[PDB]
Amino acid sequence: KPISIIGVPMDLGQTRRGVDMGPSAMRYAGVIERLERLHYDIEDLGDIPIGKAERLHEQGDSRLRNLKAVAEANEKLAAAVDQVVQRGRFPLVLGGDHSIAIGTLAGVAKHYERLGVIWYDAHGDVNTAETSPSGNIHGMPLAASLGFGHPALTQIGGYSPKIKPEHVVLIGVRSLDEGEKKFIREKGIKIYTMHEVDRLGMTRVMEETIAYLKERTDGVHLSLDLDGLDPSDAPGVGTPVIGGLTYRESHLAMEMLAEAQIITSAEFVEVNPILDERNKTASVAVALMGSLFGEKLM
Amino acid sequence: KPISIIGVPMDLGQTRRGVDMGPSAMRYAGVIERLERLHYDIEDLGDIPIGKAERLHEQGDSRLRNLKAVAEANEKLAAAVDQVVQRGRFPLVLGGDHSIAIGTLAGVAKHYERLGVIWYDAHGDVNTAETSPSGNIHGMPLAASLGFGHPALTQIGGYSPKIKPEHVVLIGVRSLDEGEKKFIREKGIKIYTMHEVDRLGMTRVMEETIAYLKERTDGVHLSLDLDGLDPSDAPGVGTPVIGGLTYRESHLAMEMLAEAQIITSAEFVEVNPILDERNKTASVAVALMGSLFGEKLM
Amino acid sequence: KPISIIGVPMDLGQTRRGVDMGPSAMRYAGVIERLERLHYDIEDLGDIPIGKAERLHEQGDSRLRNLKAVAEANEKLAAAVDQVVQRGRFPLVLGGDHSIAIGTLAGVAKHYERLGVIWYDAHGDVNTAETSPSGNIHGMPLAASLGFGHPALTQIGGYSPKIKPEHVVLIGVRSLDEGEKKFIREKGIKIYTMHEVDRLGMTRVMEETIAYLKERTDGVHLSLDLDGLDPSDAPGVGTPVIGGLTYRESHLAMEMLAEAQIITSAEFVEVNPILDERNKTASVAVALMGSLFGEKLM
Ligand SMILES: NCCC[C@H](N)C(=O)O
Ligand SMILES: NCCC[C@H](N)C(=O)O
Ligand SMILES: NCCC[C@H](N)C(=O)O
Ligand SMILES: [Mn+2]
Ligand SMILES: [Mn+2]
Ligand SMILES: [Mn+2]
Ligand SMILES: [Mn+2]
Ligand SMILES: [Mn+2]
Ligand SMILES: [Mn+2]
Repeated sequence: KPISIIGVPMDLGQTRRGVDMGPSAMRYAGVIERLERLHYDIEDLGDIPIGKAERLHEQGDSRLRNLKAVAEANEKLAAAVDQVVQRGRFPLVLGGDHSIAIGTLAGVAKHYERLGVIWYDAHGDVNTAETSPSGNIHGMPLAASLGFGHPALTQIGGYSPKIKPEHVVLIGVRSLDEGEKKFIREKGIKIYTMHEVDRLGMTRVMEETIAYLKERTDGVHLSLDLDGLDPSDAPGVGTPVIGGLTYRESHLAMEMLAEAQIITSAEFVEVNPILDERNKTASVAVALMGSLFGEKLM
Repeated sequence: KPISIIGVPMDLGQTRRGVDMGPSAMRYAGVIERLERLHYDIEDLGDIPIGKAERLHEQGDSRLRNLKAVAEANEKLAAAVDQVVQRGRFPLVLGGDHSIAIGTLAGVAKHYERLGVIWYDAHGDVNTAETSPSGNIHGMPLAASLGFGHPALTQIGGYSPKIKPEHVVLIGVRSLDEGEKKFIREKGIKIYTMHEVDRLGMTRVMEETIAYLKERTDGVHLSLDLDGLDPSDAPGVGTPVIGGLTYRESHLAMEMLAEAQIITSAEFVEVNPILDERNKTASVAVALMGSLFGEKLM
Repeated sequence: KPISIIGVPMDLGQTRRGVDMGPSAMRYAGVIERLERLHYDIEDLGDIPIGKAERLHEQGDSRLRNLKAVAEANEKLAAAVDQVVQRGRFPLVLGGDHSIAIGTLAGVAKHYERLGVIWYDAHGDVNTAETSPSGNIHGMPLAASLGFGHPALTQIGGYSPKIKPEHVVLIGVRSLDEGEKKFIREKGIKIYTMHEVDRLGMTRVMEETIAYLKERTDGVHLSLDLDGLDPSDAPGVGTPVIGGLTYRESHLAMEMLAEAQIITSAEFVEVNPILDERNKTASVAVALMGSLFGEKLM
């Protein structure tokens, strides 16, 4: 299936500037060339125009920083993504902080009876204005897409929820706020924290993950946050957490998903060139994209 | 069985100068002392005299750079190695780029009904003048040993092929040229790329490898290319490839081979002091040799 | 009946290179011109694409050299010949070593209830992998067509055998392997060695041959190997044998066949320009073809 790249230069979902440079950092890391080599009909639809956020002061919720700019950008993203899917193409969204997942899922989900989600991340991203300790919207996209949160975020695309909790699998988690641990526990979301990764091994985690979703979804969206990898492998992220997944574990995961042929959409987020070591993180993202799309060693 | 060390100061198999210093770097990294401690009768036969290759433009060799010099040095190596085996000693060859495998296997194979080969490397080294993208002979030793390539290389020692495809096991591969992928596929060579190492685990890979060769060979030659380890573990190599085997995985491999008692000859190649970090790579090689030769933690 | 020429530039059936130049040597010798003069609707379908054999050391059995390439080439030939017959034309096949008879007979035989065969040769070509003293497939086409040999050769065309031993007549034989003498003896194949040609005379041998086949077949294929003539008359052959048939004996034979009107298909093989004296052998072939197709002195 032909691919369509959409860049979302977003940084309003959090506070470290530079994550808005992720789309071009990955383009510069050679994402087009990489995918063209795999004989893909790759197309670059450019970037979603993001508006500058109103200053905190006259702005409404500190528990929902930059809500309007974030909500509007995601509206545009949802539309762009919706059209790509309608055109029969695979939407590959490049971020940008994780709050863009709200728009990506808003444009994809409407097209599936039961869309599953693989949330590759160090965080759960299931906070609300009530549970969020930062007010950073990049820490709320999964909950908002599950129908939990401010209507400005939950109603993107004119419908909700975008997905069901039983159709979500979290991988590489190692930093959850108390409210989030409770949310995960109660909504019954499937999750493999680093303990399970260390205990079971990435192979078993991926096998179980793929089998689980394949048995109850009709499309799977890969929401890959680069901070899911160890800061040593992916240094250029705004909210890094030590003791993460390795470069190899990430490739195996992508390779196993490629093989499974279950990934119907994807987004690579949180790449921040301004916090990286010579574009290393964008590079990792591009390599991981290659594996996801079927690149093989043999 | 007594060991005989033969240094092969070869760099004509590729383009990065310095890999000819590999033999002395490893000697300086303490190869003799290491092996003597395991109570071996270790002997150092010095180095094979390598002649400088004539100008590429003057002698015909571009898809086969330095063919004359590489072919003759390997002739000498073949003889030296043949004699060591005849004397009832184990030939431990220190390189030198990987093209020296052509001479080592040329002197060992004639002594075995079915010699097996474990090719520990990031590459397959199964290119021919036709498939080679570089013209570097260090990327052709395995194919040449299997009887595929220029006669100047396939006929070293007055016979061919030195080994059969079904008796070869590649491990750690993560960079194969298209022609090579096809070669491996068609010749039916057993291979464990990094995907299999990540998926199955080094223990499994080594168990399967040892059992496979043990069931159908009468001797096994270990051709260990230091670039099979990750560049962070083995930085001093001319053609590094990221996402490689770890220091520990390599020690386990060597430890399990020692245990199986199947390795009848070996060569440690691609050590280049001029691209290393304080002889780190020669050091890893020496350590790995200690394990191979039975060194144990307990 | 219109004629259709099909060149089969094959030399994989034996070891002397050059016999693949036979088709063009005969064309240059003027085969088209010769036949057009007899007012035939002659058509050249070009040549069958022949692949390059795989390395001898990687081949399955040394008693069946180049089996794959020889088997595949014969598959294409059988198809080409089959179609010619279907179009109501006479297939005239130009070789190429004698292994091509396997393809020719595979395309013709299916169209007859009882196809007879006249094998004009110094050899019997009835060897198998077991009885072959050379491993050369050009020494096995008759046996394989009789259904005896490797399935790769006996099953060309999807059926077997192509002919019955009682419908075969050998002429000019003077070099048979022991296994072959036994085969001919036991399968009860009719044969006129040079002893019979010297004792009875070519006229009697032909009279007897034509009457024998005419009484029990519905079509006769002429498999004329140029080495059936004496090396003085036909020097350009890879496996010459002295004391063969003369130029005149061969013309008489062709003249008596034309008269008999029994030949429904034919092939002229083993012409090798690289072992000839100024295209002398291709020239004899062409002349012989002229007589076969009715050319007369008066
Ligand atoms: N996307 C990262 C979210 C970080 C943190 N758990 C928060 O809610 O602020
Ligand atoms: N020994 C390294 C070889 C690398 C590459 N396949 C080449 O043939 O150039
Ligand atoms: N077509 C020539 C055959 C020669 C010999 N009888 C052989 O089997 O090699
Ligand atoms: Mn996230
Ligand atoms: Mn994260
Ligand atoms: Mn190598
Ligand atoms: Mn290598
Ligand atoms: Mn013959
Ligand atoms: Mn003959």
